[PDB]
Amino acid sequence: MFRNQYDNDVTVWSPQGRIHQIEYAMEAVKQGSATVGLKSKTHAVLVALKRAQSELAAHQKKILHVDNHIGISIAGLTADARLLCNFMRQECLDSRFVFDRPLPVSRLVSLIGSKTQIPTQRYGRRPYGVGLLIAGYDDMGPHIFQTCPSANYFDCRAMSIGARSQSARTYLERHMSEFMECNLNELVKHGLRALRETLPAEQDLTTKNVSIGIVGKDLEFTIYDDDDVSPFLEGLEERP
Amino acid sequence: VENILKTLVKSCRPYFPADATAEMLEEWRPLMCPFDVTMQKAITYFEIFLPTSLPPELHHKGFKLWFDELIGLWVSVQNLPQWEGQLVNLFARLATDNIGYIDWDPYVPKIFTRILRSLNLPVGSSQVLVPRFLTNAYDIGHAVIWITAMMGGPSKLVQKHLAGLFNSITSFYHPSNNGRWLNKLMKLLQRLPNSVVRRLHRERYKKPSWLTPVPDSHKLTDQDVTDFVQCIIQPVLLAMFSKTGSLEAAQALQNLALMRPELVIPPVLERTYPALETLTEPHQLTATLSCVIGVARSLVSGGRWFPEGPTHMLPLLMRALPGVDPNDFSKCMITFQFIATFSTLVPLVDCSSVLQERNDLTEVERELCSATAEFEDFVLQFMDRCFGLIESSTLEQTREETETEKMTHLESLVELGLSSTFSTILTQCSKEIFMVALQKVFNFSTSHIFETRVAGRMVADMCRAAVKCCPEESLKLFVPHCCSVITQLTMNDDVLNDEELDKELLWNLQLLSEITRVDGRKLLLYREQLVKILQRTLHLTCKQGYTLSCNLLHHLLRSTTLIYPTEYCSVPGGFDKPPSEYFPIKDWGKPGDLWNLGIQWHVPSSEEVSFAFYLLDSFLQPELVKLQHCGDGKLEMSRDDILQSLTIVHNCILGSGNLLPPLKGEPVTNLVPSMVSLEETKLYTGLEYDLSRENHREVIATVIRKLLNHILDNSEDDTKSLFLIIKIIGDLLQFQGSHKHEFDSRWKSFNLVKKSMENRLHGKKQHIRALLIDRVMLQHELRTLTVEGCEYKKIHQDMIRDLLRLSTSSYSQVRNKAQQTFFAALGAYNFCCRDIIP
Amino acid sequence: MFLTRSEYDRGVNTFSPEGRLFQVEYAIEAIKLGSTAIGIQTSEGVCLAVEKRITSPLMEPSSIEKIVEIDAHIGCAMSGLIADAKTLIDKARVETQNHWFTYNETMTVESVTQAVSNLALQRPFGVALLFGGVDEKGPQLFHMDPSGTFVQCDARAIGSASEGAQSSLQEVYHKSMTLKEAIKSSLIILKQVMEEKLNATNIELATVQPGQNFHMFTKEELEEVIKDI
Amino acid sequence: GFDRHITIFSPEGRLYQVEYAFKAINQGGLTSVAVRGKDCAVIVTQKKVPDKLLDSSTVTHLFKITENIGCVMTGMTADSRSQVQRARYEAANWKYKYGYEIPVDMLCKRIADISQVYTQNAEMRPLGCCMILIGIDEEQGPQVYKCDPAGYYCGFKATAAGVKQTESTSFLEKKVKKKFDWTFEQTVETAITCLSTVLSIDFKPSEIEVGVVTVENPKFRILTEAEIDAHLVALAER
Amino acid sequence: GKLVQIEYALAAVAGGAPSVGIKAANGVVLATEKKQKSILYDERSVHKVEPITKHIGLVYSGMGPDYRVLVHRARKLAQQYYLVYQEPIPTAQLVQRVASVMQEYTQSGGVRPFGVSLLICGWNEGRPYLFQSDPSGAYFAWKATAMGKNYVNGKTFLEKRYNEDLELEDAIHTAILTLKESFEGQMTEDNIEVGICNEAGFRRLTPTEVKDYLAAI
Amino acid sequence: SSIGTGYDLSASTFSPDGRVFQVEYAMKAVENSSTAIGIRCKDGVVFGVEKLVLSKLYEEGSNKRLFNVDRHVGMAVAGLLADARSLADIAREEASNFRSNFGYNIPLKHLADRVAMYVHAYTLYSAVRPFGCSFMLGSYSVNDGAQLYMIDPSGVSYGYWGCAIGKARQAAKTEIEKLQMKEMTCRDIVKEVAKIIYIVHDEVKDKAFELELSWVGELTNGRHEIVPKDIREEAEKYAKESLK
Repeated sequence: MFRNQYDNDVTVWSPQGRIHQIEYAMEAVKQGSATVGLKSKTHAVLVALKRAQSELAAHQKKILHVDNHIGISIAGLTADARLLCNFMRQECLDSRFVFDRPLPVSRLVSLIGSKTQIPTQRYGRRPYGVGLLIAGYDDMGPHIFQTCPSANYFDCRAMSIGARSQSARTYLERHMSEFMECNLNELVKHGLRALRETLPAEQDLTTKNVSIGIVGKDLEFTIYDDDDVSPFLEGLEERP
Repeated sequence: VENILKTLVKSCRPYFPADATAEMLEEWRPLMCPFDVTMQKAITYFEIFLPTSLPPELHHKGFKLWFDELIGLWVSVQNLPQWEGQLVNLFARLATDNIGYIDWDPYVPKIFTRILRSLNLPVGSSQVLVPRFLTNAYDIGHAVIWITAMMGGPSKLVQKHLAGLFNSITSFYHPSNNGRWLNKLMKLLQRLPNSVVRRLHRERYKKPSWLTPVPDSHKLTDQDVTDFVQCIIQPVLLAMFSKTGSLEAAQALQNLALMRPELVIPPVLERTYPALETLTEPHQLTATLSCVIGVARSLVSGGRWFPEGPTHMLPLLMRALPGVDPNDFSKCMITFQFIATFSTLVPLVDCSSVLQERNDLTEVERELCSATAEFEDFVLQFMDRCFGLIESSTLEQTREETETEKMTHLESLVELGLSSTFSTILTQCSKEIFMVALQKVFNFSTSHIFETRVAGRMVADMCRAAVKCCPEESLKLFVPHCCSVITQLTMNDDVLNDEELDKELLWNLQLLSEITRVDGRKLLLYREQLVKILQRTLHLTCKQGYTLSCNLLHHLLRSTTLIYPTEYCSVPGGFDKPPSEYFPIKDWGKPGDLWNLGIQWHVPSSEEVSFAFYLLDSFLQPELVKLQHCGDGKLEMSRDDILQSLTIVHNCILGSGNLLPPLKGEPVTNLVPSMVSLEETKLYTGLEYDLSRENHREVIATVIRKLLNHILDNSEDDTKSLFLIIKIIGDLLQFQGSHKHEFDSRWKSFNLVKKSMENRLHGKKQHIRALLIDRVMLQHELRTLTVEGCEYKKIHQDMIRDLLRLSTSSYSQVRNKAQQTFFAALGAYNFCCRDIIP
Repeated sequence: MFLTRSEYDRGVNTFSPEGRLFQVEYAIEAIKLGSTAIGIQTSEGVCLAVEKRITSPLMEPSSIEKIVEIDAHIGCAMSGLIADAKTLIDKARVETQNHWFTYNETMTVESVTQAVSNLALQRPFGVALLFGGVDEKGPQLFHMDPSGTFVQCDARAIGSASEGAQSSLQEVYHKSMTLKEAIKSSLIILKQVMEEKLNATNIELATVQPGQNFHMFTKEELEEVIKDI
Repeated sequence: GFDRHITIFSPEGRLYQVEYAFKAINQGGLTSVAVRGKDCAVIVTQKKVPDKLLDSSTVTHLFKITENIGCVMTGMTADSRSQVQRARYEAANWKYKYGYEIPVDMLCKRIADISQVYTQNAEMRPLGCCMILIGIDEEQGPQVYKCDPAGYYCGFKATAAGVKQTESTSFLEKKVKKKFDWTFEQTVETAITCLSTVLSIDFKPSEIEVGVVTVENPKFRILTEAEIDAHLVALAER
Repeated sequence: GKLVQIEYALAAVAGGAPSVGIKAANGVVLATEKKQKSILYDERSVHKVEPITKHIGLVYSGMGPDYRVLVHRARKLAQQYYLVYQEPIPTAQLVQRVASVMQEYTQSGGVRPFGVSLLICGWNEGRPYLFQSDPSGAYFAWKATAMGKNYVNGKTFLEKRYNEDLELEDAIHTAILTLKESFEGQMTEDNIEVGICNEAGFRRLTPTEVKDYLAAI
Repeated sequence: SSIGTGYDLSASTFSPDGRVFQVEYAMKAVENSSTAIGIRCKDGVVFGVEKLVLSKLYEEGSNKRLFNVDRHVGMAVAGLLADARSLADIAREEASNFRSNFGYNIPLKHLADRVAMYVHAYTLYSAVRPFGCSFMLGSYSVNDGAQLYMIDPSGVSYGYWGCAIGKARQAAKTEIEKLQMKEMTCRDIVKEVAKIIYIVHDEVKDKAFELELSWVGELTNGRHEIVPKDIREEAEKYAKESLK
């Protein structure tokens, strides 16, 4: 009844100078569960809330390892995230083999941006439906990066992606000044609090539903799940 | 034979004897065995013969006798048999004929279930298909008559059931849920409003007759019409955006708007304004605009229930102006139809001054007068958009070897649409608005030179339309400039010898030829200039440039020798009135009156006919004398000279066909013999031929026969000359100033305009003045075209034998053209075929 | 019941305005309409139970097998045509041996399910698979969706009545369940969906235990288990 | 039917997309005139710099395909640059493969052959540009050749391209029918008068760009504004 | 549709300039109309009638850029046969090869069929050969043929004029007469291009030679 | 109004009017983007862009619209950033190829032509959409003076003394026209470029922007570089005072 002739393909440009399919793909990240990433002077932490098909089911893994110094959290289509994760792991291993140097995180995010851009400009290709929050430590320092289905990438002091992400972003912006000087324990607590804002009032963060990944000057990327998240979870105050 | 016989019995069924129904039942009641095939024969006879048109007093003699038995069989037969379709058709006829004399309510739930089953909509996961469900095929047309017939009366069961049917199938009407079911569903949407509007016309606006009137108790109340529109409006609005195309929705809206404009016009308008603005949703614009054409008559003149009414017309027309464009043909054509329909309905005159001078106008009328100020902006902007379409429509030949020299059907349609829309805008324009328009067309055509094949034809048509609206002023600017450019260019005198003329000369010759067609009296003032141009141009060697001059002669002769209606205006004698003498906003919409139509007819004057004879003597007679010499062994002339001379003669026959009397000769002696007289019918058709002057048609016939004998004997390879001879023999045999093909196209156009501008509820009493003038012209054209009973004659026999000689010629192309003319001639003369067969 | 179609449904590789891919979703649902397969994972062992649905007495029951052995320690239960899953079952079997040649070791069930998922990604794939095996971690059960998502499930049901079976499975399942109790529960749930008396032709039962390799119960062994119910 | 959308045959037998490509050449709004004299060939095109900010040197429609061959491009500018690059490559390849400079007629055929491929294949749109190549042929004297989006090419005594091509061709036809072989000054005068008459501009030296090749100096030369002014002032005093 | 595209391609050939081929005992004559649209066009710059080999020549009615692609392929096919067999290619063999290329364009998708019909004249084994190839890829052997505008009228005129035993000189005159029937204006040596095939081999008659034949007619 | 014919759908199609709509639509995408201004001075070329900051959470320097495509040449972009970044990658590759094959830095005017042809290639095929970005390439050398070239989505590249791409392209152009770039040195130009950016920016339509300034000149020794922060701060102070 209100059909649009210009939304059929990523190649078609609308008369308003917008590509509709890229915008539709950008909405795919919002379908995925909320993920919060924040950084301090010495550490970068990604905190994500997993969801499960059934009580018996284990829970999907939002956070993945890319390299010793780089870790990513996925929101949006999981299959696209697996393709991107495999590409990122190969680039990092190549950098260690050729230069014996951890690949700078900024160069990796640029390569992901190039790979994502080609589906947007070519026929019969869907733009990737996954948004990635990337946590890394390099010579420059701890870095948090956001990638979009549009192929744009952003350096962020802190970012939240997924459903109800805006509530987390309002908390992250409110307390961002405190984040730079925070110790690892406090920085993780701030991320859990932002993720808590996304959660509905009845639901609360649990060891089963929360995944935390932290990279730092002396810490290789480590994913803490289930019992491992319990020390970080115990410190957090009760929901306001 | 079957269809003619079925209509014949149906025609005599109202006049059958009173006791006929009882005897008909006795004859076909034995054949009614359900298992036997004779049941179908019995039902078929019952549908064709049983009389439902009997007076209420004699109802016992007819319908009462069989209604219970046949209706009982229909409810009882759960399997769908072939006869059920015939049975439902009979019930629908009975219901419409006896509106208030049948209960209907006991059987109403079953009928609605069987009609819903007929649509064969898919429901449920299994969706199994049962054979013979498709075969029953309850017809939508008969079902719609049955539903409309049972509507009305104290009981509201039928209206409640109709709402239930529409509520149940609404999802199917949605554009996304398209499928096989859409064809029947769309037919239901278009037919049901048409039936209700017809029923209301019979009850309220139809003259009383022997046929029984609807009982006042069962007459549809205003609430009943309000309920019907509310039930069907939501499905119709979804159907407007249907992928099928929205023709069915537009027709349904047109009927609904007559019944209740306030309920139906605003929802369509709410969609139309966004559709014009949207850039990402193209389909909406065509669908919404077509629906606005359907409700156009209601919105412009309807203020009682739709007070806003005409206020919306001016904004919509301006918003549609971007629609004319080279890129989209369909948008351009729908926009042209939209601009033409509104323009014909609305007098395009500014009355903004009236608000200050006179008070007491209604608040809506005051807004209308303020809006009239922008009418001049709209016409000039339409011309600006049209100039762009013409500029981007240049043929631009890309092949070095050949030139296209032709118009594609799509470009012909855009030229026809642009010409028609521009003509309507100018005819309704006030003289002050027209004069600014005249300068704009004159400057555009004069300033630039255009290719004659496509763009030039379109520019000339816009210029020709401007000349028709006000001939004295338009000819005064156009005729001198075109003549001056042609005379200056042709002064060299080597131009006549040159092959390939100056493009400017070719354009001015096309412009002069097209502007020429108009009232003959107007052409007379410039008669001397036109003859001088014709004398130099007619003998130009170039094929293009002598054709254009020959077209000028044909148009000049046709304009002065034919009877045609000049005004074609919405309001009689209007738009030139002194300001404040006539108020235009009152005449918005407003149907013309047949008695007060005041059609202005051009009847050939004595001066015009004398000029036509002078032109025929000046040009046709010199070519005829050369052609006669060529037929004899004298004045040998080139094939190109013969073709040029034949072109001159053919154009003269076409231009003056009405003036030249029909060929006459002694009748063929051997023919079938009849005791009763066999006389050709005679119709006056105006004019009255001049007996004293020698018949040019007779002199053309003698020379053409002589030339044919010479060409076949000597230059048998001159195919181009032979084609012209075939055309001339056809014109000599059957031309009286009207072309059969032209009449057919005009008749179809009259039917096409009539459907959009016809108010079924109020009947023919309200019809637009322009269409009524066209119908009177069509009747005059019918008289000239209809010739019956003509005697075969010796002259016709010789021409038909000559057509047969061409029909057996060496070249297949000559044979094909001759054979079509030969077949046409055989029908015209009585007993002609029997003589030709040996 | 009534058709409910939207313009963005059935668009192949086109994102809907919401960002969902509707044609992929419809395809995944059609794939999950196959025969019911139930897997329960217990500390003692992992048990897989499936319904054979043989059409005729003449047909040999063994020829239709819905439970296959990827390797000695891994078995797979499939819902839907065996032909659709043949390529994926083959990939898992080839990978398990390819891993053994390269690293001289057994491949964990999670790694095996990931390899089958990678083939599915490289396209709905048309099958839902339950991989049950005992690895270094212990007895473990994984569910592979037609989409290709793989999760570890303590108890999972795939097939026409999977949603009903999963609710029944949730109530019956407990972490301390013994393998013998698990076999009885899965067969009891399978009987309820089937609404047919359980017989050797009707159901196929396989178990992988820590000491033992993949074992498919023989007709006599199944008959003893069904009689106890 | 997609007959209008892609380069496939219409029911009439015509390819509309090539006709649309011809419309594109006029879309630029600039006109080029080329005249062949007894000893020389000259090209004149109108140059319009819309903004004062634009550098005048950068905006040009006259290009050097080879030392002895120069061209004028009418139509979409980016499409024009694409054809100019292809022609330059073809000319270099011909000298490398055959050891002699490509004839102007042969170069026009090569570009026209590339143009035919676009008309036959649906995936690639035809290029909306016209190439007029001027050069001195050692054997046949001064040569002017024009290539079309249709893939047609022909040699012309005089030719025009652009919005005023139909009007320009009419002025040129009259001069060609009468008169005689023209000297270099007359040939430059004929081109400038033709462009001036059709566009009614009374061009200042900055408005027009002139390219010339002569039997005496075969190399393509673009006249300086002062040289164009000398021709313009001589035309004014006549 | 591929078949509809072939019918549409045939229409373009019919709209093309008239071309006439006549086969006589000692030679084949191929004649075409080449009317330059303006005095501006240089008549000698482009030739409608082109040699494929010493003994083979071709003419066309239809789109000229499409014709050029075929002439390059035809010239290549003739050379490939010469290299392998060291003998001039038989005309029938060349027409079969040229036809296959046209069939490939109709069969393939994303490519329109050629819009040109080819008339091929050759002399091999002391016998004249004349053939016509269609956009469809069909080839026929013709004693006389006319293609392009007024082809049907031209072919009927050819039927009356053609005699089984005719000299090439007489054949050239009738071919010019066939073009004259459908020539809109005066025919001049520049306006018409004529090519003759004989034992000597295909040659394009020089404008001076054409002038002499035109004067005799 | 709206066209449903489908001529506008592909860049492999010509409309009956004679225009490729997809290239026209892509240009509109550049127009709906923050203005980028480039001015060429006798000493060299300075580029200034207004980079809208969508969120405080983003770090400064995110989504840079100024890129270094070579040691001597820098690029200012408008329109879709992802397409512009892809065009920057092609430009860096072409410059690298020129240095390896010919042994010297690519002349701007040849880099512009090579990149412009790549953008044009996208405009002629059904499979690939036209690029949605417009960019200005600027460079300086002793042998060749300051050069500024702008390439549009169509692929037409021209040299401009002053150029603007974006929503306020006309407004920026009028401000640039009232200046004497030819007789003005680069240091004076930087202050003016900041002034032009502040005037073009609409606070109500766009809440916040970060001015990004880069220059290549005799002072930079023919190296494209960001204008130093201290100089950028001085220019911003002059621009803010001028707006008052």
